[PDB]
Amino acid sequence: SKPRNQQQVCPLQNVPAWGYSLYKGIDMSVPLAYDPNNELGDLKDVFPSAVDEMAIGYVCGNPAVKHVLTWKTTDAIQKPIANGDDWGGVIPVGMPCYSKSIRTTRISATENRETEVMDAAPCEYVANMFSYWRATMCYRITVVKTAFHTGRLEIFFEPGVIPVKPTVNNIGPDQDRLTGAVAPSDNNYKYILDLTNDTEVTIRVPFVSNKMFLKTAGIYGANSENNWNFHESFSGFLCIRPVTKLMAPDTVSDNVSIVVWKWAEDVVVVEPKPLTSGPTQVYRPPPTASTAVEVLNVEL
Amino acid sequence: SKPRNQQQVCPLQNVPAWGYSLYKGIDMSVPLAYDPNNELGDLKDVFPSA
Amino acid sequence: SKPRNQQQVCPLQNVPAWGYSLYKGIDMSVPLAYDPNNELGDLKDVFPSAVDEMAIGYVCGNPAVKHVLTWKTTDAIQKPIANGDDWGGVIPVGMPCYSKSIRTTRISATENRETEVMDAAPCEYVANMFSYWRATMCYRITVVKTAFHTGRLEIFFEPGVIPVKPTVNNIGPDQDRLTGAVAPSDNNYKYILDLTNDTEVTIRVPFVSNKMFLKTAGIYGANSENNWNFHESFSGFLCIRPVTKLMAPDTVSDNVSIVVWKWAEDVVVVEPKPLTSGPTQVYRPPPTASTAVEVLNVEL
Amino acid sequence: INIGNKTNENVISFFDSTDAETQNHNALMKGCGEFIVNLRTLLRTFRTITDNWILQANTKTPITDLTNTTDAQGRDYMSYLSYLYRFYRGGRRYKFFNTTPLKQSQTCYIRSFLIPRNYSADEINVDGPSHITYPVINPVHEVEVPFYSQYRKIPIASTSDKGYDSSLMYFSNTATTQIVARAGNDDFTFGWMIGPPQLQGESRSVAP
Amino acid sequence: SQTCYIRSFLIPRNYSADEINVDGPSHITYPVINPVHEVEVPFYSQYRKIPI
Amino acid sequence: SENSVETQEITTFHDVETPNRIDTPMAQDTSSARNMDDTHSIIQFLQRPVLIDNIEIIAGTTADANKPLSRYVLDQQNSQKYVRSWTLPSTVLRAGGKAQKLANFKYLRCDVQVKLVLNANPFVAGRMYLAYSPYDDKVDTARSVLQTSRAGVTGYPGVELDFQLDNSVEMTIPYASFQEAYDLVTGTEDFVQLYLFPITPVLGPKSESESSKVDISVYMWLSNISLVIPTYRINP
Repeated sequence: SKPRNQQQVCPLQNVPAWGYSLYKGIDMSVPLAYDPNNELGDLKDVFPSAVDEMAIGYVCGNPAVKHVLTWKTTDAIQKPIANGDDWGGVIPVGMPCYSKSIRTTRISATENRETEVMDAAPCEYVANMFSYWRATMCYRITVVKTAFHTGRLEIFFEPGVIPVKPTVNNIGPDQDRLTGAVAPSDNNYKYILDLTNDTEVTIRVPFVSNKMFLKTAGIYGANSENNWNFHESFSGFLCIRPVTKLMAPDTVSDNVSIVVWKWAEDVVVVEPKPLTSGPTQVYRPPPTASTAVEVLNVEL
Repeated sequence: SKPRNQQQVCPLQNVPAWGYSLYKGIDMSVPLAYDPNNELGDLKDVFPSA
Repeated sequence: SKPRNQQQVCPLQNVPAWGYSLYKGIDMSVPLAYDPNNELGDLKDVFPSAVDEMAIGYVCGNPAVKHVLTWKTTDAIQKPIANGDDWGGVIPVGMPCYSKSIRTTRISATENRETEVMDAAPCEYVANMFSYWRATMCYRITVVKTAFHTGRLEIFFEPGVIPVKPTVNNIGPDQDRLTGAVAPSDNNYKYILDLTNDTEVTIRVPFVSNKMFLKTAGIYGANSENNWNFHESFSGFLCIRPVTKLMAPDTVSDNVSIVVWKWAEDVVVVEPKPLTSGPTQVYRPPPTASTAVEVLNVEL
Repeated sequence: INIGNKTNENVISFFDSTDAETQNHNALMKGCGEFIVNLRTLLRTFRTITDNWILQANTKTPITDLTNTTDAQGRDYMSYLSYLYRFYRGGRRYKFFNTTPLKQSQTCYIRSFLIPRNYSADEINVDGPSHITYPVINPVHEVEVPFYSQYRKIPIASTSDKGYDSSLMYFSNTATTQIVARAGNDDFTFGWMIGPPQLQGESRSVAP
Repeated sequence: SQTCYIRSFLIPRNYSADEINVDGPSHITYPVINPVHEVEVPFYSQYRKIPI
Repeated sequence: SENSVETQEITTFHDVETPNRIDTPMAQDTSSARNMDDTHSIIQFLQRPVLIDNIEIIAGTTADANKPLSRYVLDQQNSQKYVRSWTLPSTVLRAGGKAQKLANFKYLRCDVQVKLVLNANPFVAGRMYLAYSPYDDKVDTARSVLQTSRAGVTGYPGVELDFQLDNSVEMTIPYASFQEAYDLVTGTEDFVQLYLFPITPVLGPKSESESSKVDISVYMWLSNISLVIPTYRINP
């Protein structure tokens, strides 16, 4: 009635929390509850939407304004809008960030701290988490005009290397190379919108550049020194330059506005780690300009 | 998708080589080979008797 | 509702990484990924071949030139080509290496370093990994002749011990024993090719020598001292010696070329460790002859 | 008989007792048991690439500080078949065997992370998919790097591009000397065959 | 004051210490956590049987 | 009246109405240039063989063109000696006026053909080997063709190049890069890098004033091409 043991010797390895960084597999976390079958309900009557609000098809499908342009009669034709934006007329196609503003405080009489502050579209904000991306971009360019402004406006794609200006702390585009008659727009994919009665256009740009995935570095640490990752992150740029000059009477104003929206469809990503040389630090606005921000460091 | 653990606590005794002096039972000796299914042939054509 | 434990006491042995040197069995390596079911695709559209490029039936089925012979009118008949090759006319049948070149540098005024450098056919290069071999060899002997060179050329097998010359650092074959009228070719398996219009021949030599597997030592450490492993590694030699002398007019040149190709079909091997007294060190060519090569040693 | 040349290819054979493929099964069934066919199967066995790797205490060390050295030698099966091929795809499983004279006045532990290839120490972050072991209770670090690449395949020792697939970062706390062994993962395979380079023999170094 | 460990390898029969390499099918145990070294040598021979 | 969106090759417009377009009364056919040749597409145009190189060998030989393949390569100074080096596809694209016909494109997916027309007298023998090695001047030093032994050189893919048996070879060098679809603007392509090695030295009568020539020529053209993205640049 008490026989001997017939089972073999079960081999062993002592690994507490084996593979904890995976979203699948039964985990040994002890619930501090009354019931082991602790089951919360479904998503009914809790969040007042019925849309599944966390899929990347919906999070990155959220439109955000990137640029607000001022297109003048002073500005020439066949040349993008150079406004001190500084990107403005040259919008880089691609999901991660491309712009930055620099906050300069003081520490001592001869030392300062230059903290890079980036804007974040919701397509951009997801891509900072992941390392390599692949996404079909979208842009909805809208002219804010009166009933009387007319003209013809051209938006053309260009694949590959974006013309730049490396500076000590930022990268600006180079409108010396996109003018003329030195860079024609006769072979690129283009769209010629009409300001007579047409207003909006959505320009879907699918993903084509010689690699399976680009990088999500973008503008982080992009300067005169380290600017390889900025080139290998976009597959080129849209460019908004006017074919025909703005025709406006003296009654209406000579300035119109071009609002560039942005999102990304069909988004797929690769690794759940940031490719940047720093953790995902969310910028908290200081109360007074004399105060600085705590910096996350890389020791363990 | 990552539920909690439902299995009981498996009891334990640390006995390396439990019952090694028996001709039956699966033994934990590691083969120093390429294949875990290391199978020599039968006794055909090796020893010149049958 | 909370009953007592009914399972027996599971026995235990603490062996981390039990049997790691086996290509089968589930291994406990933690993936550093997002998904436990991390599945790469199949081999479609990645490598631009459709041939399975790693099977030993294909890796060792890759033809390589071993010898380039110069057969002259000066050279006699019924005697192999002794050219300072030094093997040349006596090609040992067998999969591992048989030749070596010695690199002599300087260390001090009276000490040198003699590093053995071997050539590597792809049939030879696989066999250095494994210890014991068994393979059906192949050889494709091609005469590089003009339209006017004729003659009769004999290739005959011989099973067993190859005649040798042990030296201080290398083993050369012995053409004093393969000449005559002291070593006939009337009972061996042979082929008598004709240089009139026939050019090529492929001479498949299956595996026959009194053992289930030979050794893959070959020429490593083969000298006056340690030359047992060289004898127990080949099952003999082919021998290319001419029946009838080369007949060439004064217009065409008196030198023809005999190119000996080599591969091995139906290859089977035994152990995944090198039988040699050293690790598998791949020879890296130094930039300048005064520089030496780092040597792998045997401590742990 | 005329002045000219032909090709007339002849596969003529020597000894023809039995079919070759039949005797090879009978020869391995009495001498081996194991029947080695495909070299893809030898990229699954962990051969030890080093015997000693004295890592300085508290330093996030990339394995490329050892991989650039140990892909030259071809001691294992990954770097010995790095010469018969040109491209590769698939992740590299790593195992780390502790060989340290441990000290009781510390709590020794081991981390691991990801970097893309050929980056240096400080130019990468640390929050990523991790793994942790404690060498007092578990001397083996059982880690597999996946295949997270921009390109479908990778050539060996590429150009000035960098950070195009992922590899390992190895962080400890104490000066742990170890053994490192490796092989490719379940879907690691080479391709695009070329011919093989040379080999190196014995270096006894006689005086004259 | 030491970390004791045990290796194991293969040699063919009756060779001496230094005349063989070390990269082969291995096994490793740690006698602080596992006093038993559980090793099986296979039968990798040239001949079908061996006399004593 | 509202919907005027027309489509050219790669170009779209956006007007208020269809701008009252007039055209030909009847499109009658005219002069017969269509009846003299069919139109050659741009994928048809990058399949024309070009005369690249014209290699002459005399045996001889004082020069490097008949140094035979070394049995061993012991050091990088005494590297493997060859005839010519074609660094594909940067040779085949520049020659034959092809690069001035694939301007204003971006990405290319080609397969380079290589043919050797050969024409030598019957009184001369010898044999060569036409090996290609991808990334041959990008990989580490020991892995190139120029550093391995004679058995390692010949083990690379290629074809025999005997005189009296082969007056023409057909080798298909595949699309052998890791990058999808070769870049053209700011191009540093040089993926597969071809070679030509003599195995045996070229043999002829040792008395001179006889002129034992060889006279190899090389033809290359692309195949299975796909040329996709339009741009405004190009490298000169």
